[PDB]
Amino acid sequence: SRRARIERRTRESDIVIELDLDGTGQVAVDTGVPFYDHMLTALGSHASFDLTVRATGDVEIEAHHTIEDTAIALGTALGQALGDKRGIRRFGDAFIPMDETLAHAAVDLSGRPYCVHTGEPDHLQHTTIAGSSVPYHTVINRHVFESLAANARIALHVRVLYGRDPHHITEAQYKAVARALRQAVEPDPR
Amino acid sequence: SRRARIERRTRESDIVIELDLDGTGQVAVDTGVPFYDHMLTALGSHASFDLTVRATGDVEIEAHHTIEDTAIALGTALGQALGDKRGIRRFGDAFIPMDETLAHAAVDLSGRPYCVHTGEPDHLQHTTIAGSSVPYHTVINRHVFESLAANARIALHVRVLYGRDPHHITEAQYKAVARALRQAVEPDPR
Amino acid sequence: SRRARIERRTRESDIVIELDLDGTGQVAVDTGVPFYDHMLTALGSHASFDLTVRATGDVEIEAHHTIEDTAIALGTALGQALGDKRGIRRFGDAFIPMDETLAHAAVDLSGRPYCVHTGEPDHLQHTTIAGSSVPYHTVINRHVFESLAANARIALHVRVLYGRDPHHITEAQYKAVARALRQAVEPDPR
Amino acid sequence: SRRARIERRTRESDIVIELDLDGTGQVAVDTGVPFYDHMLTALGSHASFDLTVRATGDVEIEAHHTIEDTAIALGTALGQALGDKRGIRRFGDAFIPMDETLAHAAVDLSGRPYCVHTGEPDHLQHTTIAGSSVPYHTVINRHVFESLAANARIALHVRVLYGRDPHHITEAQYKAVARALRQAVEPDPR
Amino acid sequence: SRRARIERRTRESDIVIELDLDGTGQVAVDTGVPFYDHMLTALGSHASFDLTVRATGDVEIEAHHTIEDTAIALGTALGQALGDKRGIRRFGDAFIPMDETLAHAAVDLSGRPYCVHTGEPDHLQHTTIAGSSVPYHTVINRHVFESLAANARIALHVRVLYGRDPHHITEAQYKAVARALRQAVEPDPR
Amino acid sequence: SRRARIERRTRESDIVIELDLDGTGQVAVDTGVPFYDHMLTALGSHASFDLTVRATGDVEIEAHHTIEDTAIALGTALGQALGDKRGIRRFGDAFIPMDETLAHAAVDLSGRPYCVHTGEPDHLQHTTIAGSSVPYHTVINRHVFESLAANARIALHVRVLYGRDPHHITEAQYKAVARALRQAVEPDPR
Ligand SMILES: [Mn+2]
Ligand SMILES: [Mn+2]
Ligand SMILES: [Mn+2]
Ligand SMILES: [Mn+2]
Ligand SMILES: [Mn+2]
Ligand SMILES: [Mn+2]
Ligand SMILES: [Mn+2]
Ligand SMILES: [Mn+2]
Ligand SMILES: [Mn+2]
Ligand SMILES: [Mn+2]
Ligand SMILES: [Mn+2]
Ligand SMILES: [Mn+2]
Repeated sequence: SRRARIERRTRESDIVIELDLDGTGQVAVDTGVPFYDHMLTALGSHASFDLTVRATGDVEIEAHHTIEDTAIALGTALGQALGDKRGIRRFGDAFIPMDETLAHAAVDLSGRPYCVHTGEPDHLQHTTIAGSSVPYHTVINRHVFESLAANARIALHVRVLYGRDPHHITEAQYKAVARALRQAVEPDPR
Repeated sequence: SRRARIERRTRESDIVIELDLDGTGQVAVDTGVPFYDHMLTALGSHASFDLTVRATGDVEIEAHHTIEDTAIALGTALGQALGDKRGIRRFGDAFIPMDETLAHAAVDLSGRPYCVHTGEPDHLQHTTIAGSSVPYHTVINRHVFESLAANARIALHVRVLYGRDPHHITEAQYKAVARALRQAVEPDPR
Repeated sequence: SRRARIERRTRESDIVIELDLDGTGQVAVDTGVPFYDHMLTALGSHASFDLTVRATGDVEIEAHHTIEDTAIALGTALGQALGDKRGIRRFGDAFIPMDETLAHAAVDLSGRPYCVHTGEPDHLQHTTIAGSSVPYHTVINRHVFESLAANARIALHVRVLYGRDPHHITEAQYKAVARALRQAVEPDPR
Repeated sequence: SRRARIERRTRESDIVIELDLDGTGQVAVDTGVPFYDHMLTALGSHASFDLTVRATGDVEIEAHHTIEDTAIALGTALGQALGDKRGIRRFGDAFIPMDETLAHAAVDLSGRPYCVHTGEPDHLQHTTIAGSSVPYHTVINRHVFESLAANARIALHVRVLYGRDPHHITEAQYKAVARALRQAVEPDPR
Repeated sequence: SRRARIERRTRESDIVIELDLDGTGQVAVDTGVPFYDHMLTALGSHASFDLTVRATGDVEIEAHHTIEDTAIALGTALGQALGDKRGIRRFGDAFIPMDETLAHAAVDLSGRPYCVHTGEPDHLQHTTIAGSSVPYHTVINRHVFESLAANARIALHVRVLYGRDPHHITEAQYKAVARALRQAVEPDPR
Repeated sequence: SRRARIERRTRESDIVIELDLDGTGQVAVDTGVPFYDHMLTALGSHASFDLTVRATGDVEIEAHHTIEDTAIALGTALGQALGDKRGIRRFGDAFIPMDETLAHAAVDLSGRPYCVHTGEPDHLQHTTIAGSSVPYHTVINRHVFESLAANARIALHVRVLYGRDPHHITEAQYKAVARALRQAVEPDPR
């Protein structure tokens, strides 16, 4: 019903997005950045979407360009899948507790592209989440949410109430956005 | 089912209110204060009420008296339309993002008349929203919410988390109250 | 018994005042400044005077001159109506609660022209109460009380204990002065 | 002439109130909370009312519910006994010195339900007045005055200027409210 | 009806006091301290007493002893003239504006001997009011009020809200006490 | 469907718990601590559970041990009644306004045992809620929530935004937890 397929070819990266809003959590994400894949899987699963992401980018330089472009394309796909935004709840928020972390996101679908991101500890501006592959810098979370809000043309407010672990803080923010989106896109029985 | 018609004649103003809780957003407000009309239209529409307001007051002096009396009558009408408050959710809250502003309202219908209003910037105590007609002073928002809570005999907590524009701050507060009321008045399937 | 009719013609404004101290609250005020009319009606009614005010002034410039001249003439009329001030209580004070505002005024009729005005919030020096007509600037309240005390040759002390709304603060100050005057002008049964 | 009988049955407590405004200090209070009985006796006696209070509540849990419900019913009874509030002074205040304590209360009967309570020392938020029976927590004084003002639909301002002993502070507040009410309900010879 | 004659002979001074509570302001005071005579005349006149004071003391040393003893005897006389304190208002307060000064006194006749004196500027602890005779030190005002309250066995609270001139501050305090006493000693028509 | 019966015998206390998640608010609690009974009744009723609690403990020493053990057993029962936690919403939050108090609780059922408790005033660490029986010390609220979260193996975040009365603060916290649990245990229609 509300589906979107977006292909975005640039110099930096080549992205393909497939999104269905009325899904069941069938998610398959591959971007070359493992932690970003983990986060997008959470975003897709907790929002009850159907999400397929195939991204190829210059991960030798760093993940910034791929992550940015993927977020832009995902935002575009979401905005297109919303369509006219007729007969939906249009307002959603969610608190996500993750151990010692509490995050909150509030969305307004009909509202104009705006993004406020507050509350993250100052040490998250130089934190890196690294494994066996391309690392993820937590200074990019604001960039990701801003890109998604700007390209979906929605109002997104993400707050971290408190939290210590950077993994938990990031994951909670993504889940909060996912659940706010899920609530906002539901049909309104009024 | 849950309807209320309130007529309030005083020296200062003459108010007529018609309210149905189980409505579809059919709103018609005329008070002689255009911005207050805008705000009441938002309140009625976002709460999914049926709201007709006809108010005549001494707008040559200022809008204070008309706005106060309208809020009192609207609160009375809401309280009467609730009736015994049997088999309703009784608890509602809503976050309303409006660009850079985030507002929150939480209600308790069965709770005794109480109103807490916090978070508004200090510059909103002397701000005026003015057009081609009778202006609206933002120092009256607290008065309006207090009057409505005191005459509906409900607990109303309105918070502004952050925000800059006075128009956005006011409009977000009214929408937050509307959506909290809407959630609180729904029948409880338990 | 204790009546006064004062006509004051100046370049700026033309004022006529009729005052009876032993009245019943028969008040008719017209100055071209609606909020000032409201305040003078409160002053006359809460002091149980008979008060007729007809004022014509240069309201195109601003209300300052008309308000100042009216206050001077009213003070003159009050002072003349007191006469010799023989066999009256001579001391009066009143607390006036108005919602969140608490004001207090204390008078000494036999005392020499003095006016102390304290307690008003700093934001009242640039606040405007505006409707559909000539606006009222709250920085003029001190001017009004000083003019009345200086021309009635009485001691007037007006205090605002606490308060937020400028309308309430102003109205409470006028009512406090009215009730203090009312108590002070009563005959002393001793 | 101005009498009221209020019976309020709830889950928590069962209250009966009998009040006459034009009384002579005939007071009989029994609530199961001895100190609250002492305070209500002072309230009734110093206001020159006729007051009969019979209250049964869950004092095994704590006195909060009984005290709250009694205050609500007393406020209702007072409001009903006032009636139309025609030809009364409508404004009353009283200073009550009690040893080292000075309290003040100011009322406005015609004014809308409002309660401001200021000045109490911070140590009164965790103070207990205890004897041989159910204790009295002084954090409930604000609750009591708010309940009475909210249910009588009057403006009540209670201030503690200074004071040390919690018994004296509480007793002075109750006496100040009683004397302010007494002055406010008198007929106005004007 | 309520009269008192007190003779107090000590080493330091010899005092005679004649007081009638139901008087008309017939005052004759002679203590050898002119300013103290002025203050006692104000106290007697503004309280509508009949007051005769004849005091002889060691004014060569200083006025302290004479002033103290006179205040003690006056307090004793007042306490005796009150008698059983049956059927009187028992509570009185008064604000006294005197130019730039505002003083307040509140009394409780039935209350136990207590005196609180607050608000006087710090420069009044070393100020002298001097003329052609024995000077008056303003550090004695607290002593005088304490002596009167302690010997009348009443509760006396005297506050100076604001003020600059020591003459005005002292005179306002005495007048405030006088008017509070006057109000408190009146019969209660209830 | 989702029921649990837990019997916990220790040296300190003997507890029996019966819990059904799909209930209608049929609550019967008896622990020997009246205020704790009140709080557990609120917890059971506002969560729409069926809750039977029979607790016998050493209330002669203090309520700590009984309250702690009851909370542990209740947490165990809840955790067992959840079972595999399959097909439930798994995330719930609730704002509870109670007069001047605003509390918030957010839960994550699948999340690992964690408890964050913030926002309570510092005076609640030495406050006692006492009636005619064993008193309740408010320093135990954190203990109770921690015990329940630790034994239910859920993530519980309880915040007090603002509040003055200790009774209201405690009651609001319990109701917030109840409503968050209620929302979290509902089946997910996705
Ligand atoms: Mn970038
Ligand atoms: Mn993870
Ligand atoms: Mn108002
Ligand atoms: Mn707008
Ligand atoms: Mn001027
Ligand atoms: Mn007005
Ligand atoms: Mn309560
Ligand atoms: Mn006592
Ligand atoms: Mn001495
Ligand atoms: Mn003098
Ligand atoms: Mn323990
Ligand atoms: Mn309770």
